[PDB]
Amino acid sequence: ATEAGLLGKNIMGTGFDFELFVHTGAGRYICGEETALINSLEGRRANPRSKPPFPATSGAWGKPTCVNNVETLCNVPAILANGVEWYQNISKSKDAGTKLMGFSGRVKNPGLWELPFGTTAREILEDYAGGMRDGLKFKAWQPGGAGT
Amino acid sequence: ATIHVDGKEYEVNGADNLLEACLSLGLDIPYFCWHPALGSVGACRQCAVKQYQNAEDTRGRLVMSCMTPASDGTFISIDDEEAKQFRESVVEWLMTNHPHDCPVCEEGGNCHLQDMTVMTGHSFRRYRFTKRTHRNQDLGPFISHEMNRCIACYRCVRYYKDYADGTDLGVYGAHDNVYFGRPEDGTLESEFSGNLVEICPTGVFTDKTHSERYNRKWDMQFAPSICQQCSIGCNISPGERYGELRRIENRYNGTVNHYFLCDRGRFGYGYVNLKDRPRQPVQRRGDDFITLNAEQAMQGAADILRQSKKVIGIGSPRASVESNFALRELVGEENFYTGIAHGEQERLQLALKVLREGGIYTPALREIESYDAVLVLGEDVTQTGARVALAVRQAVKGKAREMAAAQKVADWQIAAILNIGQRAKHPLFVTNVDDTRLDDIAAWTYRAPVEDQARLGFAIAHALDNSAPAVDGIEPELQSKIDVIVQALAGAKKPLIISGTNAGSLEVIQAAANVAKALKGRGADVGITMIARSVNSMGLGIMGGGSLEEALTELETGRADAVVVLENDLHRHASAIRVNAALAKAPLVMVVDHQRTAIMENAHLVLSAASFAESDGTVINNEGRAQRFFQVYDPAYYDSKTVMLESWRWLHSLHSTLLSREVDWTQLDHVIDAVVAKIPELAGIKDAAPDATFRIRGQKLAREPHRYSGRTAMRANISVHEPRQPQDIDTMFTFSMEGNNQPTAHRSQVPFAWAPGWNSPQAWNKFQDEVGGKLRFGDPGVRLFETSENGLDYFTSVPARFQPQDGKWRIAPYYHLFGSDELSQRAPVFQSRMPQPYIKLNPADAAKLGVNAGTRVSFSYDGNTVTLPVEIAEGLTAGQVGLPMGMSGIAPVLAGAHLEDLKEAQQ
Amino acid sequence: AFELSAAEREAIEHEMHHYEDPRAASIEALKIVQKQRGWVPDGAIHAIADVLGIPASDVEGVATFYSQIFRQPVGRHVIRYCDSVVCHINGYQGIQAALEKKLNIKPGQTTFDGRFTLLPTCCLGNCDKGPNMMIDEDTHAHLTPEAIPELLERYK
Ligand SMILES: Cc1cc2nc3c(=O)[nH]c(=O)nc-3n(C[C@H](O)[C@H](O)[C@H](O)COP(=O)(O)O)c2cc1C
Ligand code: SF4
Ligand code: SF4
Ligand code: SF4
Ligand code: FES
Ligand code: FES
Ligand SMILES: [Mg+2]
Ligand SMILES: [Mg+2]
Ligand SMILES: [Mg+2]
Ligand SMILES: [Mg+2]
Ligand SMILES: [Mg+2]
Ligand SMILES: [Mg+2]
Ligand SMILES: [Mg+2]
Ligand SMILES: [Mg+2]
Repeated sequence: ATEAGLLGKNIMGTGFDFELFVHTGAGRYICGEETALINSLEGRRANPRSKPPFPATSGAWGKPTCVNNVETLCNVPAILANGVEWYQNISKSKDAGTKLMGFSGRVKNPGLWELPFGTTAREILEDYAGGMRDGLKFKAWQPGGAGT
Repeated sequence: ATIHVDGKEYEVNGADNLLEACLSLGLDIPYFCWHPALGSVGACRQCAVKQYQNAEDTRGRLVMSCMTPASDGTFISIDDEEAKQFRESVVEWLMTNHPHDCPVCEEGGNCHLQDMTVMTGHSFRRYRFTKRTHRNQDLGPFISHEMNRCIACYRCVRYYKDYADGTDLGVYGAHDNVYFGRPEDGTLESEFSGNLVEICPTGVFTDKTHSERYNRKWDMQFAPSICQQCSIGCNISPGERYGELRRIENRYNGTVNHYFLCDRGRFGYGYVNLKDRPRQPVQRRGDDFITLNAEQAMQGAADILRQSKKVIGIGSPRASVESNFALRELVGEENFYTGIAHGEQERLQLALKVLREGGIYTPALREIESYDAVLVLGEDVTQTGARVALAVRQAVKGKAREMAAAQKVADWQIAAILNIGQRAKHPLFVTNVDDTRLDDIAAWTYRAPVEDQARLGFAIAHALDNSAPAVDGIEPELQSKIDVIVQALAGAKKPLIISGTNAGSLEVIQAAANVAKALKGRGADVGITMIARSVNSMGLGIMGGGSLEEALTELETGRADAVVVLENDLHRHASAIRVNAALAKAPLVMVVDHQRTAIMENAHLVLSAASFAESDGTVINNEGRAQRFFQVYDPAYYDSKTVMLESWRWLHSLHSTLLSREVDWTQLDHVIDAVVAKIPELAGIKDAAPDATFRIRGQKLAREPHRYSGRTAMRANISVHEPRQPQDIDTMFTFSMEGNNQPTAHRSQVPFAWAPGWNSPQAWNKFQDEVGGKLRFGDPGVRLFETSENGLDYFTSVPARFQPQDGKWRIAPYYHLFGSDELSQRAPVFQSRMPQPYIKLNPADAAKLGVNAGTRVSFSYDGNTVTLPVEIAEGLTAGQVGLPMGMSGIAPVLAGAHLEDLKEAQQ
Repeated sequence: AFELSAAEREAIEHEMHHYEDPRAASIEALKIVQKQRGWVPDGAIHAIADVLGIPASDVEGVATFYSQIFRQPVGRHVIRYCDSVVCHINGYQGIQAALEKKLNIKPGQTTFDGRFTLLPTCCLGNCDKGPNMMIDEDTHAHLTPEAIPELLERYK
């Protein structure tokens, strides 16, 4: 994208630089926190910060900063390209858009799929993920990662 | 500004957190990680209080007191059952990993964790599993390290790194295995690392100097005294037990050294426990020594002095306002000679003149943390007076606080204030002969001789006012720096200028005076601080005498046939050859001193004076603040044959025996009245502390904790019939517990901080009106002078450029915190810490000779031929040599002098 | 004694201008130095601290906080299996047993000769695919206690 004009000083005519970097860090789960990621990016120990002030007003290096996940940021290109209403109407749930949902564990077909954000958890387990496999019986489940 | 705590309605400052406000109101909330000087971080989670709203929310939410803004419509409840249970469980979690060693902990009855564990009402262990353990480090010869007792409150790291800028202490590990110490064994480099012994709530960092001869806090006997190792009046509270100074603790003073000391003052006290200190007045009958009584000594001294053609006295700049005066009265005003060199005094009375007659406000030690720009012109502030260096370090962080207050960030949220700053500091321009310890924070350091530093200062003062004298020949590369300093000072709303006497130059002092006058003429409320050499240096300058050179001239001439040297060693203020040649040809040499100096070996009489620990008087610090120190213990107790009376007591009784023929041991208040009657400049020392007969509801103030132990057995080996407690007719304190020491007592001289439930240093919260504020009922000090209406003129004398002379080496003063003080260096603890003697050399001038990095070198300054190793100094200007000032063998008077011949060691 | 090579010092200096503060390159400097030598020796702390401009205490705090900045001598091919909830379910225990039965060590130790360190890791973010493990930079999923020997024989 840099060689092709999509990144760099004068991005496609309009004046907007946006140099983009990658920061592959060492392995600590707490650096995933919104305001501990900022500390880790600063080169310090990944300790969270108290809010207020929010990262939006004072964030990365005392400058403003908005920390966003990967899927949230992947959601935006389609919103802009197809329209706001189309994204508003994907399905009739109060959480507009699509979501990456999946079932993990000893199911017949583990993975993740993109679903209309109003799907029942049973519709993922047995229709998509296949269900418990060959002799196993369902006992419980966590919606989302470990920590729910 | 109107909060509701448990139904009650109080009025608070709405600009500070709820922990600060509730502690200022007198309520009791446990807290480990908050410190009224290091802001608030919500780490420990131990100051939880329930917070409601609507005044009718019956189900609040737990929130940390130290992190909530304490605004107007605030409804909290410290005593809520859920809040109580959480606070208790929070200490239980800390107790899960604690080591079963209170009995062997260095701080029992002084530990904050014990206080909070008994406060949260937790006295039952449900934990069953193993505890985590840690290996210790060797942090130096000062403070110990027991990481088993760490509760991870982060106070040490926050103080040491974010406050004092340490750079060699941090936190390591994570996940309940966290660790706080050095990256590797070694001594802690920071000058202000001693404060870790009281900043840390647990017994992780505890000083070794007290750990060797240990005694629990209750057993100690305190008294309000002043640190004597520096020109600042840092208020300490030394503790005594079994007749020897055990430790020196900090004594809050919201105007001088609120919470922190040096290491030179906290650990350099070991010179009072020396076993060679004079303990009885002895006489040298030819070759033999005979111990005298008190009355015998006074009668003999008076009989010999009354037959003298003239008696002169040599007071020191480390005595007290009375001791010097008392002496002045004994010898006549005329015969009193200040025991400092002529040049040591000229630039002391000039600094005093700049402070008094120069219409510029000289800030206190805590008001230094409120100035925008700082210009440390000619002083190694970190090594001479180091608390001023910490204050400057606090002043340079002011821009982060401004950036945070412009974004509506509270002044107690220190993490956000630091994050918003991001290494943005107020301008600070240090200036010295070589590198300093304030270079990491300085915007620019000038490394040059003490003449080029004065030229720089004069150039700044001319660029600011255009009427000050021009330097006439600075070269354009330095002009571009002088220009930055000017642009940064004239733009600052509150600039500070910190010169001093240690630089060894009059031109530096008058250049700083010129800079400060130009700024004041420009409009800014400029302050000016001058660092002197020794405590009570300012008092000697205010009182004044001839000099040491004039005293020696009278001595080696047959004009003066007697001399009384008071608390002076005379070898670090003049040449040790001339001093001995003068004292040799004197038919009487009295030495009133409390140490065993070299001049008392040819002394016809050695009165055993008392140290700061067991003496009463007042010493005036660098801003002219006359503070009074009090006697800690009675030297006679435990040793009946020990006449170690105070210096002013010896001299007053000698003057009485001189005229009267009868001894008169006066009282401290009579001496203070005599001073304020004869020397109008010191009329402010009468108000420095209430005299005797000052009582608090009939009771007099106490020197010992209420539960002081071992009262009928600590003197039983000497005699089983316990003696009467010593009588203190000098001051308002009693050498016993039958006295008063309460937080709400109406006095400002606190021997120690203890409040029921708060055994540790955190008991200082109960003694101040608002925590972190001034001591309730004021702070114990009286400035002698207030800023004048009209200032001095511009000093129209610019020194010529320093051009090195061939075959002569100008001596550049290098001051060390450990070993550069006459008395601290004598402590057997500083022998490990002080550096080895050396002579710094510029590489261009070390290679000019054959000497390389470690080769010994011999040089002659006077009769003496010293031989020191050689260290290469890249920052030192060419035609100079460095020498450790004050360190034994090198008198601080060797600052600006030039040694005439330097060559290899000639082995 | 330790002294920073030219390649790794140049890489650190090139990383130092991707950020507004030089400090921010601390994790990447430690990872560079570890890539070159397999772990971060005690002198690398002070070397990196001198290159960046921050004290050795901060660099040592960063290095001992994060779990993938090794501060102790580690062999080659630092095996890191995953033992988290999704894998615990799929049976990473059999995978750990067959690993520490073949390497003849316990989690946290080198083997004998400086190859095949054994460590547990938080999660490899590849949960739907069996019990996972990383050897050095290769992620191996769908692990079976039968295929641990043949998979270890590929790393010499
Ligand atoms: C302990 C902890 C770990 C977290 N880990 C992640 C993570 O690994 N990935 C992630 O995208 N968000 C993680 N978060 C959530 C972030 O704080 C943040 O809300 C998110 O990354 C970006 O916000 P967004 O969801 O609005 O896009 C974590 C939060 C906490 C408290
Ligand atoms: S630090 Fe305090 S609570 Fe811990 S063992 Fe020492 S005295 Fe007891
Ligand atoms: S060492 Fe002391 S001050 Fe530092 S975190 Fe531990 S308990 Fe707190
Ligand atoms: S700054 Fe001076 S007076 Fe204060 S503690 Fe240090 S040496 Fe003592
Ligand atoms: S003192 Fe408030 S969280 Fe620790
Ligand atoms: S739990 Fe092992 S791959 Fe996620
Ligand atoms: Mg934001
Ligand atoms: Mg406040
Ligand atoms: Mg040990
Ligand atoms: Mg040890
Ligand atoms: Mg360590
Ligand atoms: Mg302690
Ligand atoms: Mg008198
Ligand atoms: Mg007395």
